[PDB]
Amino acid sequence: LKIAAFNIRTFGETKMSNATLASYIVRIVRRYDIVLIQEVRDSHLVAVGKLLDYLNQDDPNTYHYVVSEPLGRNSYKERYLFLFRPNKVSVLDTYQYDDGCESCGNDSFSREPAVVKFSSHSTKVKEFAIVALHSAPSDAVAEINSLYDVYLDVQQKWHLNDVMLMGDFNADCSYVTSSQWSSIRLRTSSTFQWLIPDSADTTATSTNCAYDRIVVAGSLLQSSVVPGSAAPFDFQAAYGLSNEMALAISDHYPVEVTLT
Amino acid sequence: TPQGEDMLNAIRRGVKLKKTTTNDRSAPR
Amino acid sequence: ETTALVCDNGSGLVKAGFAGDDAPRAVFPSIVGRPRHQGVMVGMGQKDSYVGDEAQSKRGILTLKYPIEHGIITNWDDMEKIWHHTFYNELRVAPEEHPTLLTEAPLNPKANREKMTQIMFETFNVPAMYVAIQAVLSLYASGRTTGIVLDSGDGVTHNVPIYEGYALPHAIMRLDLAGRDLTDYLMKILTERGYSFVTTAEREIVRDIKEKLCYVALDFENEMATAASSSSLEKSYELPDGQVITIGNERFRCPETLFQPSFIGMESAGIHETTYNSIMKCDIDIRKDLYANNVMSGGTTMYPGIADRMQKEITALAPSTMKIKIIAPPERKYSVWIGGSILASLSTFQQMWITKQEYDEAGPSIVHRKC
Ligand SMILES: *[C@@H]1O[C@H](CO)[C@@H](O[C@@H]2O[C@H](CO)[C@@H](O[C@@H]3O[C@H](CO)[C@@H](O)[C@H](O)[C@@H]3O)[C@H](O)[C@H]2NC(C)=O)[C@H](O)[C@H]1NC(C)=O
Ligand SMILES: Nc1ncnc2c1ncn2[C@@H]1O[C@H](COP(=O)(O)OP(=O)(O)OP(=O)(O)O)[C@@H](O)[C@H]1O
Ligand SMILES: [Ca+2]
Ligand SMILES: [Ca+2]
Ligand SMILES: [Mg+2]
Repeated sequence: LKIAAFNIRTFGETKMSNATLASYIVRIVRRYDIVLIQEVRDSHLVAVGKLLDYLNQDDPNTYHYVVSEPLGRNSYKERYLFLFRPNKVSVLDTYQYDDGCESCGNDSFSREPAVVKFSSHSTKVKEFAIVALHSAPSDAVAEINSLYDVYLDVQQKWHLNDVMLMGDFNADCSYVTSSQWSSIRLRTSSTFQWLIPDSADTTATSTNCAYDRIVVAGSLLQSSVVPGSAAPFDFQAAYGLSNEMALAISDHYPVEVTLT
Repeated sequence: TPQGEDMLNAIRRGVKLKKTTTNDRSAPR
Repeated sequence: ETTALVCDNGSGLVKAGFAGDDAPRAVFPSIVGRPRHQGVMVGMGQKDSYVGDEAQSKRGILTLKYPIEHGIITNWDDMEKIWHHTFYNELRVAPEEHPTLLTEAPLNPKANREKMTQIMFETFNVPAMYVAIQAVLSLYASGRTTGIVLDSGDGVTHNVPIYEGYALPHAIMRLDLAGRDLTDYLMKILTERGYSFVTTAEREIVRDIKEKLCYVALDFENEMATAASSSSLEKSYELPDGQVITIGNERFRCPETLFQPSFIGMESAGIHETTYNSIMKCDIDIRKDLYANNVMSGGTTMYPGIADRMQKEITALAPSTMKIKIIAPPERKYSVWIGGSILASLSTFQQMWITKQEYDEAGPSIVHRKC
């Protein structure tokens, strides 16, 4: 059971119209039984809709989806998109982090994280959740720190300890320095294992940065993890691309993990 | 016309409707 | 307390409200959407269907159906959906609790008028209902009971003459052309100049160009010349990505299509001609009233300076010394609704409704008589 999180730069109608670019996205998506796609800039769900058309044009139920309304504090907006294989996992319940009120989501999160109760009969973990974040770069320290409150909430609502937390956290280089790791309860706490290391390069550009992350809490979900299966997916090499091509797919690599 | 001429006069002479706001959703996103 | 309902349903937009307001409570696109793929929005469970305004906003993961064509209802099971949503979600009322006035296309096949009735009384169990012809109500909205109306909405344009409050069937004119078309051409011609209008959000941007930049030329030639010489009746409009662009003669070529269907290759007379054709097809005696009583209604009748062109058009086709008068009330976007609300609120009209018993003991036909 492979799980992945993938920031797809300005993913929208323009990207999906382009067929080269669409074959590759599909080639990457088909790798996974659960993939979170971020930076969905699709005002009427036409890009989303186009992709599912490709994934389900043969067997109708290859994938099912979870999607958010567009989120952002101000006018620039994007959505979280979850595709999963229904035949290996199902969704028990989903919700959006509301910080404990109607309009509190944006009191600490520019893009209010989406939470998903997946049911997996193939792995050691039977039920577990995934929390999705694409932080505000200028506020990564606080936002990531705030994922800790989100974990407490997931325990409170679902009485679940087994939680994968992931997304483009902007968790490196300019945006989170070494000294700042101590300001993030998610990292200093013993409850969480950080599966993608700090020395990892999750960017398709010539920067070396550990921005995209995968974090796990709870014995059953921790035990399920295949050691050395957490890692970035370098599609440029994988597919033998030129930089320009890789670049025009996204400026991030998916982060993946395998569960048993 | 079933009770018509009378009704015809009510329309010409006029009627004053009152204010309700409206969420007209014909703006093109 | 126990208030009547007013629901004007068009090709593109539904206009719903209470009898007595000025003032539709709800204006939303007339579309039903169904999920193309299996899945949910966050916090939410599976959806069978999206109606009205969530239909358009989630278009891309749906297959849409537009139940009203050219003004007439053609899919009955989607239209129930559209009314249900209108009743319970949009107004938040119980149908059995409210008399409901519905509106109707000009030259509505009798058969349709009957379905509407059976569904309202049967699916919705309404206590009282009535059907009124759209043009006839927008004419009332102006405060007359005799006159000529030009309906131009989203999919259809009508010329309907009225005497005594009677629509005069035999003389109606129907141009299979309206806004949706007008938008289309304006897309085609902007894509000609070297512009990209591919995305749903882009194909919706063009629609606001129409509503903000477009006027009708009183004289088309002068106007073509004015734009080619002085080169400064161009305006501008800020696209979503910071990018603004300049708009020129395209502004008034678009609306002109109405007078010249030939721009999209239609062997139909323009609107000035079809309005004339309408009048000199009525009883000779009442035509005087008709010239001095042209009332304008519909979305596509909102172009700054359309009335003026109509004013200075028919003069040419009218007898040399005729009194041409053209009324286009500012609220004419919803002139039809406004008139329905008027009709259904006036304590004198209270009798003209259809009762529950009356539908049961008579049939679905009671409506050809009392309406
Ligand atoms: C879909 O997206 C792809 C990837 O961005 C676009 O392909 C790229 O853009 C153009 C296509 O004409 C290429 O530029 C060319 O460069 C070569 C240099 O060897 C030159 O010989 C050509 O005359 C032209 O200037 C570019 O190489 C190409 N591939 C990349 C950057 O990987 C494609 O245009 C997009 N459009 C579609 C098909 O919708
Ligand atoms: N300011 C404006 N300028 C030009 N056109 C406009 C303006 N406002 C609305 N419209 C047009 O009016 C049309 C909608 O009109 P309306 O809602 O009356 O049609 P409808 O009643 O839904 O359908 P129909 O009347 O054709 O059955 C749209 O095509 C829209 O572009
Ligand atoms: Ca890199
Ligand atoms: Ca209409
Ligand atoms: Mg590093």
